[PDB]
Amino acid sequence: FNLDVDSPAEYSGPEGSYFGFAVDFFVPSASSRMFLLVGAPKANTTQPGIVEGGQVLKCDWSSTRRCQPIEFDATGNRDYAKDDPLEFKSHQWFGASVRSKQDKILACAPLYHWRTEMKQEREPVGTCFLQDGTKTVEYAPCRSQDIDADGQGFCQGGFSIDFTKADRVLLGGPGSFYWQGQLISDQVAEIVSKYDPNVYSIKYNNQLATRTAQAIFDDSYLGYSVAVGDFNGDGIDDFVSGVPRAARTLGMVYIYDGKNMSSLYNFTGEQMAAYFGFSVAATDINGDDYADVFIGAPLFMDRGSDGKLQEVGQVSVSLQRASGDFQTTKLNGFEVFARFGSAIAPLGDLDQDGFNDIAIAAPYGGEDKKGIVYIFNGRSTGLNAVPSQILEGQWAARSMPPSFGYSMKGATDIDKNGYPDLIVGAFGVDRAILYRARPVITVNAGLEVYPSILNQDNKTCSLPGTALKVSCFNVRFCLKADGKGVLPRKLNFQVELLLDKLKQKGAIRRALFLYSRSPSHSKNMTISRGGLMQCEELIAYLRDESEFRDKLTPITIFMEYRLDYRTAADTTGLQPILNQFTPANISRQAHILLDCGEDNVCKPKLEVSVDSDQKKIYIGDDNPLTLIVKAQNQGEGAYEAELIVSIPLQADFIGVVRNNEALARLSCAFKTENQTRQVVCDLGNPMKAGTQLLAGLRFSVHQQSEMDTSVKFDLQIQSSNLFDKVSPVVSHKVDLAVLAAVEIRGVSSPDHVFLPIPNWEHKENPETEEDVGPVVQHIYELRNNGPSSFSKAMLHLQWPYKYNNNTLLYILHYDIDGPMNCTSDMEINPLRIKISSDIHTLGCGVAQCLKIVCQVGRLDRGKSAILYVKSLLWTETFMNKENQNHSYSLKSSASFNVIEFPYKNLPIEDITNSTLVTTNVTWGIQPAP
Amino acid sequence: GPNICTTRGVSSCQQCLAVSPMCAWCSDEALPLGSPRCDLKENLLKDNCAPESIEFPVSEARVLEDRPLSDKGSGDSSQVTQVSPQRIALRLRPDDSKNFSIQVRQVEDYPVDIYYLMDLSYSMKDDLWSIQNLGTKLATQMRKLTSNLRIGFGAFVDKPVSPYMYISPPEALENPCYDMKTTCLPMFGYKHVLTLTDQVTRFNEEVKKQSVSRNRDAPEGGFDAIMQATVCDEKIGWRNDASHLLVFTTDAKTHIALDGRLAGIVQPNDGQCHVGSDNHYSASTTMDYPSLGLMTEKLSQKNINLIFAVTENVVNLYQNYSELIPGTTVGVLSMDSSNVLQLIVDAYGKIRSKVELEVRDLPEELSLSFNATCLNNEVIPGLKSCMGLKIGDTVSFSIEAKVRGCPQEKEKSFTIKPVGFKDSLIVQVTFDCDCACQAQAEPNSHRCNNGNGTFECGVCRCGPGWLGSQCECSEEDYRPSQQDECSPREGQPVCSQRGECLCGQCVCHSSDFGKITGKYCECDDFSCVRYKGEMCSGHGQCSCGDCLCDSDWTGYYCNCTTRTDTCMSSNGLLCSGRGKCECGSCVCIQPGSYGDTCEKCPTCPDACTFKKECVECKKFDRGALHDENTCNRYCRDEIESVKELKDTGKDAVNCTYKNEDDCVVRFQYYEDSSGKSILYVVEEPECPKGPD
Ligand SMILES: *[C@@H]1O[C@H](CO)[C@@H](O[C@@H]2O[C@H](CO)[C@@H](O[C@@H]3O[C@H](CO[C@H]4O[C@H](CO)[C@@H](O)[C@H](O[C@H]5O[C@H](CO)[C@@H](O)[C@H](O)[C@@H]5O)[C@@H]4O)[C@@H](O)[C@H](O[C@H]4O[C@H](CO)[C@@H](O)[C@H](O)[C@@H]4O[C@H]4O[C@H](CO)[C@@H](O)[C@H](O)[C@@H]4O)[C@@H]3O)[C@H](O)[C@H]2NC(C)=O)[C@H](O)[C@H]1NC(C)=O
Ligand SMILES: *[C@@H]1O[C@H](CO)[C@@H](O[C@@H]2O[C@H](CO)[C@@H](O[C@@H]3O[C@H](CO[C@H]4O[C@H](CO)[C@@H](O)[C@H](O)[C@@H]4O)[C@@H](O)[C@H](O[C@H]4O[C@H](CO)[C@@H](O)[C@H](O)[C@@H]4O)[C@@H]3O)[C@H](O)[C@H]2NC(C)=O)[C@H](O)[C@H]1NC(C)=O
Ligand SMILES: *[C@@H]1O[C@H](CO)[C@@H](O[C@@H]2O[C@H](CO)[C@@H](O[C@@H]3O[C@H](CO)[C@@H](O)[C@H](O)[C@@H]3O)[C@H](O)[C@H]2NC(C)=O)[C@H](O)[C@H]1NC(C)=O
Ligand SMILES: *[C@@H]1O[C@H](CO)[C@@H](O[C@@H]2O[C@H](CO)[C@@H](O)[C@H](O)[C@H]2NC(C)=O)[C@H](O)[C@H]1NC(C)=O
Ligand SMILES: *[C@@H]1O[C@H](CO)[C@@H](O[C@@H]2O[C@H](CO)[C@@H](O)[C@H](O)[C@H]2NC(C)=O)[C@H](O)[C@H]1NC(C)=O
Ligand SMILES: *[C@@H]1O[C@H](CO)[C@@H](O[C@@H]2O[C@H](CO)[C@@H](O)[C@H](O)[C@H]2NC(C)=O)[C@H](O)[C@H]1NC(C)=O
Ligand SMILES: *[C@@H]1O[C@H](CO)[C@@H](O[C@@H]2O[C@H](CO)[C@@H](O)[C@H](O)[C@H]2NC(C)=O)[C@H](O)[C@H]1NC(C)=O
Ligand SMILES: *[C@@H]1O[C@H](CO)[C@@H](O[C@@H]2O[C@H](CO)[C@@H](O)[C@H](O)[C@H]2NC(C)=O)[C@H](O)[C@H]1NC(C)=O
Ligand SMILES: *[C@@H]1O[C@H](CO)[C@@H](O[C@@H]2O[C@H](CO)[C@@H](O)[C@H](O)[C@H]2NC(C)=O)[C@H](O)[C@H]1NC(C)=O
Ligand SMILES: *[C@@H]1O[C@H](CO)[C@@H](O[C@@H]2O[C@H](CO)[C@@H](O)[C@H](O)[C@H]2NC(C)=O)[C@H](O)[C@H]1NC(C)=O
Ligand SMILES: *[C@@H]1O[C@H](CO)[C@@H](O)[C@H](O)[C@H]1NC(C)=O
Ligand SMILES: *[C@@H]1O[C@H](CO)[C@@H](O)[C@H](O)[C@H]1NC(C)=O
Ligand SMILES: [Ca+2]
Ligand SMILES: [Ca+2]
Ligand SMILES: [Ca+2]
Ligand SMILES: [Ca+2]
Ligand SMILES: [Ca+2]
Ligand SMILES: [Ca+2]
Ligand SMILES: [Ca+2]
Ligand code: NA
Repeated sequence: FNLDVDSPAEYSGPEGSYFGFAVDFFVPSASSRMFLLVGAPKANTTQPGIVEGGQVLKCDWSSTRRCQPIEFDATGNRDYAKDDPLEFKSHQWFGASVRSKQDKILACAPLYHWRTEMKQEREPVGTCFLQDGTKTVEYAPCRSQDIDADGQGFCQGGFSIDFTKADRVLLGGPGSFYWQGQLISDQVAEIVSKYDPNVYSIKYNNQLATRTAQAIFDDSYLGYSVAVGDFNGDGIDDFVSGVPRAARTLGMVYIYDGKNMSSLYNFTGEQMAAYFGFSVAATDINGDDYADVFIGAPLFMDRGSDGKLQEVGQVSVSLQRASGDFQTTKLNGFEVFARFGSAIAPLGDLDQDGFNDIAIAAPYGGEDKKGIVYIFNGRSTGLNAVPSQILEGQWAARSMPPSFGYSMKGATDIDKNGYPDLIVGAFGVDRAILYRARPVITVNAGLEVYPSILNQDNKTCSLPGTALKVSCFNVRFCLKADGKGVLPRKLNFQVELLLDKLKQKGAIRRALFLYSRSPSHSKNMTISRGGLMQCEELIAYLRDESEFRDKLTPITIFMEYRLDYRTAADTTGLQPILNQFTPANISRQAHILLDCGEDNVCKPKLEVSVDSDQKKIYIGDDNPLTLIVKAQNQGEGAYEAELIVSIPLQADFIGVVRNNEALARLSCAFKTENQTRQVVCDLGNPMKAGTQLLAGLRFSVHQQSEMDTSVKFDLQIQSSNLFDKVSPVVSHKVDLAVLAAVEIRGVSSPDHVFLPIPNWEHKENPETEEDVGPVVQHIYELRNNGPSSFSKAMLHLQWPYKYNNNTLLYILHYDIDGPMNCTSDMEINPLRIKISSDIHTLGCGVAQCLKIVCQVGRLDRGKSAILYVKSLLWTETFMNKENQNHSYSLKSSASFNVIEFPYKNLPIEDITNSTLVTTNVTWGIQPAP
Repeated sequence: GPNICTTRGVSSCQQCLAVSPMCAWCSDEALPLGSPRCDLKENLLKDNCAPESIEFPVSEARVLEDRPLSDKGSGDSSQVTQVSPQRIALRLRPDDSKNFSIQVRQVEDYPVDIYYLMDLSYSMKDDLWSIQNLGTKLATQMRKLTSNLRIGFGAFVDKPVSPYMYISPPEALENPCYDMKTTCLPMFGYKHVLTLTDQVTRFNEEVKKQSVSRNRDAPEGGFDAIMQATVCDEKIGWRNDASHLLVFTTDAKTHIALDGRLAGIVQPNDGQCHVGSDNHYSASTTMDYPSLGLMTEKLSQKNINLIFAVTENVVNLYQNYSELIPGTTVGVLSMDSSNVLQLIVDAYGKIRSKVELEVRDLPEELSLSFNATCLNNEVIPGLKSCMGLKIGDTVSFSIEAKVRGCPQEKEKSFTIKPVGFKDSLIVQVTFDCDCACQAQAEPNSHRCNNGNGTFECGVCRCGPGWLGSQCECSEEDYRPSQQDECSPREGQPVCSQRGECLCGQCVCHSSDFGKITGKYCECDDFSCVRYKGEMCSGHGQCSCGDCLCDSDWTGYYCNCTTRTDTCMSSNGLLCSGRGKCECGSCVCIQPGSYGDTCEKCPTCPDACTFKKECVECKKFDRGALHDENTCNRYCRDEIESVKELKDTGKDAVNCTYKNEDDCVVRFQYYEDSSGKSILYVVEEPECPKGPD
């Protein structure tokens, strides 16, 4: 929120050169000066016979915004032979990526083409150039003798690059191995020490590199983007890369071990073609020394309010924990087609608040699509999803979108003011712009009035001019300020005071200052940085008894403080800024003496009670809980009376009830002040003597927090009086209860079988399902609908196995769906049958029973366990059932008994029920009628 | 009696209307000071108010153009109309609503445009051969569904640039198949070949002249071609009143937006046409592939139906892409494009089997709710689309337009249109915020008694300090004045304790939060309900203790969404066929069913007990589905009478039942045999046998 947008440094390059496509800071150790580095991928150079070779410009910051090309390579194409170039530097896009660590600068040409020395070719291996002062080596890992597309021919190495802390280069090549992609890391020392201009294919000793894999991974673009950070024990930077076409264009992000290129963690996008992995970034956003992963998907489509898909782009934020598991949330863009998430640039601590910050770009957002950059501050709880500042592009298109935001870089305090600054690139208009961070001031104001209770009959001090005396009081206001970094010694504040603020705009001015005789009074003020809480006093009197009529409405003293930051600016005009979460004003209020007894002091007798609701709070879901409170003042008047309902974490305040016309509609509000959550309700100012209130406070308590007895609310009335200012605190326990609507249901497929069975031939020694009869499926489902969960249950299935030595329903195989195991007391499928590719009731009471018993684990709300029993109709039995024609109802039954719950310290009760499932075997042919 | 009008509208005529649609104003001085000025229309009459001096605007929605629905699409006489009405003037007063209706017809014998956009990678050499006679062969089958048919042709490979293209050796440019011991055309992004013509033979001619090329990497650049075929309306030659089919044929995966960066292409697709006289996509080398969002936007505008005709190896892929571009249909193409014909026909019927309404340029403070009458007279609430339709069928939609507050704009026009249709209902919305009597207002003093206030609509309203009925008291200190009845009663506190009663009225205290209004200072601008720390769930404005929900939210808390998309199943069925979509969430009704869209129901009866009804409906003219007249709609599977049942094939479910005639009927059904669904019935049900 503290980035200056009034006077930002604006740099420019040759039109069409894509000046600004890549940006970074240059912070050499050999100099106390700092510079800007800008890539111009399409820039024309003095390289002989090379068109648009591209260049990298070093830009001064001290005064003149002058940009000078760095001389990496002045030579044109080397030759394989006469009239036969070995390389092609034209349109190589040199400058398309720029990185700098201290005195060393790395720049790359991802479209540099290479002939190879085997055959006439033009393969985009890509190359990089590493410079250090005057020495310049050429790093080009993909330019090896492993040629063609199956090799590293189309690697385009240098497409994305980064240094690690231990001076080590990470390099991405999206085209290696049929566009699978590749990561290659080398020691900077070896990149320099092993350089040899007479060898086009240098091999470095301590090289780390991902290797080719199966062809299903083709066209994934590994190394499209790269970032580095630590994601394991050792303090070694690991490798983070975006793989935007991975997983059928779902996109992925790979993380490799910085020690030996071993795979660590993967991320996967959720919407195809969203280009998840277009941009990556690593930075510790919640001040816990654990680097956090940011992933950009600029073409993500979220669901609009209408319900329709809309392309707004999305950024994934993954918080790293010491456990190894990431804690990930998601962050969506604000404009359609703006491509929010095209660039994610860490800023370090932009406002020096103790937590790092980050910038996300939407380079085609804003009106006239000039480009937007959003700033997000970090905090202990993670990243604050609400942007504290937007940065708008200032240049309109010519032939291409300005693309302001397409490249960015921060985390480098370039003016040494104590605050890191930010470079934004706009390659569409060949522009790069540097925003400086402004110093942040934390100011706390004081305001007190002596005395608080005004007595109209106490005319003490004299009124200037007249011989009259007045009932006066003191108004003392204080200002202390301090801020980190570089900022002035003294500060100019424009403080103004107002008497009876809540009673103006055509109302009567009820309290005035002694001299101005007006409710308003301004004052220039200059305080010193630190702990010098400079204060100033004023004397304000009170109009005569006859002047006004209202004497119950408190007299609100209002103070607001401005800042002459147009004066406190530095030499370059970098004006400070106030902390955004600080109130620019403050209010106190005095009250007039009224009905306070003979002692002139109001001593209330506050007391609060809560009706026994007897409501139960069933563990598992959200519970409607309405507390009824009675707040009465059986003493004198209580100024600024407030009901304080301190609530537990599991509870949220819905609102005060209003449907009841016999219940007071209090003005309540929920504040999270300090580490305590509570509800505050105004009870009157003052809550007059004898006043009694009945109010309803609706709540909803979300639970399922396992073992607990109950939840309690604490209630206490408090006032701003000096004597008996509070009431006795009252606790209200509401018992937690267990309830689990557990049901069991069944079904037969089919639920009937008609005889005779078509094409059924009786075989003495059956082998297949076809030989026995039709398939009959019984499915049993035990489901826990209820709020509460249960931990253990038993399921008992009784199966009609035989009727007088006759097999009926022959069980082949049973399956299980959910937290349960089953066990049949009889051997299932004894005859090893495999293939694939007046109605009389036969229950287990009158038939030989096959029992299947099942132990069931924990079923939470909405979960279930399912038993699939696949059986065959033993046709033989029904054909020669002594006689043929008869109607049978094959009945199976399943019961369940819930035996345990996880909520051990709470009243429970075992749950039991059962259902039955029939398969009716009848004769569709009736030989009567 | 005491109402909302007499407690909020008393301030002024404009705010009187703003209070409620049922409020009315009085512009007659004859009414003595003491009676309300803003009240019900009847109550003002009852208080003897001059009917001419009464301001009572009424919201209306009159139809401006009401052409009837066409019966044939080949109607050369009158212009084909498939939507009625066509234009409605809507006029609303503050916070008022007005419902209306629209009829959409899938007109019989509608004209058809078919642009054949073809992958010409080397793998498609055999396909290019099988479609040599596709034209005439296609013209016959289409004749069964339409008389007026135009077709065209277009081809694509990929961007003629590294790394997608061979650029070395020099012989590779002229012939990408130099090493493959043959010849193929050089690389080309997209070339338009045949403009949409009714001369079907021209297709066959042009196709035989074509030849394939060869790309280096697997993904191609079809998306470029899809975009260009969509927005180059003149080149391709899309007809206004014709169904537009864009047949996309490929056998490989595809490049997507941002892929172009490797090629050095970083200019985002502009969605504009770039196919010129040479009939080649000129921007191919300089502009990136189009994003799915962009393709959707342009397909929707130009009313184009994208048909993904892809081969088995890439079906699941393009299937998933299709779900990101709604309205797009995917078909499975053979390796030689032999079955491209039936694919197109099957796709067409699928396309015209549904009607979904879309809204364009809907004003900010205006909300629309929909009801859908798709089948018979069954009214489906909260739905704006119908499925399972046959050509010739007509659906209906009931719509309600409600405004929040009253936006003081000039004139706004928006569109309610069925997706892919040319015809539409254009709604001209006008807002009646202020009264007409305010036009003849009086600036200050003069007529407003001896004071220096202001006077309009037969009433006065002074300035700072002056709170008198007609400019009486000054900046207070004007004695007790009236004291007044500044409360619903008298034993009750004054001005709801949020102000003092000065000069026969209330003067509400200020508040840092927001605004305190109302006759008795009883209106609260920030006491509305909360759902999760936010007021009105952060989806509604607080108006005197009431939440006024945003364009897509409902409920007293403003936390219930009007969305249905999160209730749609894989069947394209709302909560399957088992529940209803309440607040973007399926509430399951079908016994023992569950899941986010009621997809799961393991204890539901076997599929036999459902298909049976179709057999009783289609093949016996009886059963529940017959009685409710839902046979044709619900039973769409082919039901073929057969002699005997087979054991060969796969997925043969044997279903039997006893009908009203006490005969045992047996039937089996196929599922995804090829995306289809057959159902065979033994033609000789097992009946009783007489003597015997
Ligand atoms: C983040 O996501 C990424 C992307 O999804 C994951 O990366 C993938 O991880 C998997 C799992 O390790 C990798 O699969 C492995 O691939 C190995 C590659 O070997 C290749 O070259 C050799 C020749 O040197 C070839 O033999 C292989 O190809 C052959 O087989 C394939 C089919 O698999 C055929 O298509 C080919 O024609 C060849 O015939 C490869 O090209 C591979 O060696 C490895 O195989 C082992 O593991 C599998 C089971 O996964 C076994 O079936 C197999 O037999 C091997 O394991 C046995 O044998 C070894 C000895 O060889 C014993 O030591 C073992 O005990 C065991 O008996 C496996 O298939 C994949 O390559 C990789 N992809 C990429 C791009 O990185 C990350 O894992 C993931 N990270 C996290 C944290 O989730
Ligand atoms: C770096 O330096 C180079 C020059 O060395 C500049 O490149 C020149 O850019 C201009 C345009 O900006 C080019 O002029 C145009 O040439 C086109 C034909 O040549 C192109 O295509 C052929 C195809 O074989 C190639 O051989 C050749 O290299 C080129 O790629 C013409 O089509 C143009 O004429 C018409 O079009 C334009 C635009 O529509 C109209 O305004 C004209 O009136 C006319 O109708 C035009 O003449 C020039 O050819 C380029 N030279 C080279 C060698 O490529 C870069 O601009 C410069 N870059 C920077 C950032 O400084
Ligand atoms: C929008 O917000 C409101 C307010 O929180 C939600 O209302 C709550 O809805 C739940 C639904 O489960 C209600 O719980 C029900 O309680 C009844 C007893 O009254 C019980 O029989 C049901 O089984 C269920 O548990 C709850 O009453 C209600 N809360 C209150 C007091 O308003 C609403 O659900 C939200 N809408 C959505 C879908 O976001
Ligand atoms: C590559 O190096 C990593 C560590 O940098 C190795 O990871 C180790 O894996 C073993 C199990 O085999 C763990 O017990 C150790 O904790 C890991 N080491 C460290 C330092 O954390 C990994 O084994 C190496 N790769 C291969 C293929 O061996
Ligand atoms: C009468 O009013 C006077 C004037 O306000 C009071 O005198 C001041 O009391 C405050 C208490 O904080 C002191 O700090 C000031 O120094 C006093 N002012 C003067 C001029 O002495 C006084 O307390 C009141 N007396 C009673 C008994 O009501
Ligand atoms: C506080 O001091 C400032 C100057 O710092 C005074 O500002 C004056 O105001 C006028 C109108 O803006 C300027 O044109 C003058 O130049 C200022 N005077 C001076 C001395 O520079 C301001 O009057 C002071 N404020 C109060 C309320 O005392
Ligand atoms: C006194 O401080 C309060 C709280 O900081 C101010 O309230 C904010 O005022 C700004 C500007 O008017 C509004 O945009 C915000 O919505 C208010 N914030 C909150 C929390 O409501 C108030 O403006 C200040 N009063 C004066 C006169 O400066
Ligand atoms: C179903 O049976 C399995 C196998 O006995 C149980 O899973 C085992 O749980 C024990 C707990 O003592 C573990 O030690 C084993 O490691 C588990 N087995 C395997 C293969 O890992 C499971 O508890 C049973 N489920 C229920 C609900 O009874
Ligand atoms: C297409 O999308 C579907 C989802 O609609 C994918 O189906 C699932 O994919 C996930 C992730 O790979 C797998 O874990 C599941 O096993 C798949 N389920 C099903 C129903 O098969 C599918 O993989 C996608 N196919 C392609 C080619 O993109
Ligand atoms: C869609 O159907 C529903 C249900 O009949 C309608 O809901 C009613 O709408 C009227 C106002 O037109 C309300 O007064 C009723 O309270 C509503 N009933 C219920 C149960 O919601 C809805 O109006 C219909 N939509 C349209 C545009 O007619
Ligand atoms: C509008 O809808 C209402 C029900 O809300 C219905 O009774 C009425 O007939 C409809 N009016 C018109 C003209 O569509
Ligand atoms: C208002 O009008 C009166 C004449 O009726 C005039 O005397 C007076 O000056 C005006 N008010 C002010 C503030 O000038
Ligand atoms: Ca590490
Ligand atoms: Ca962290
Ligand atoms: Ca910070
Ligand atoms: Ca700085
Ligand atoms: Ca007292
Ligand atoms: Ca192909
Ligand atoms: Ca083929
Ligand atoms: Na607990």
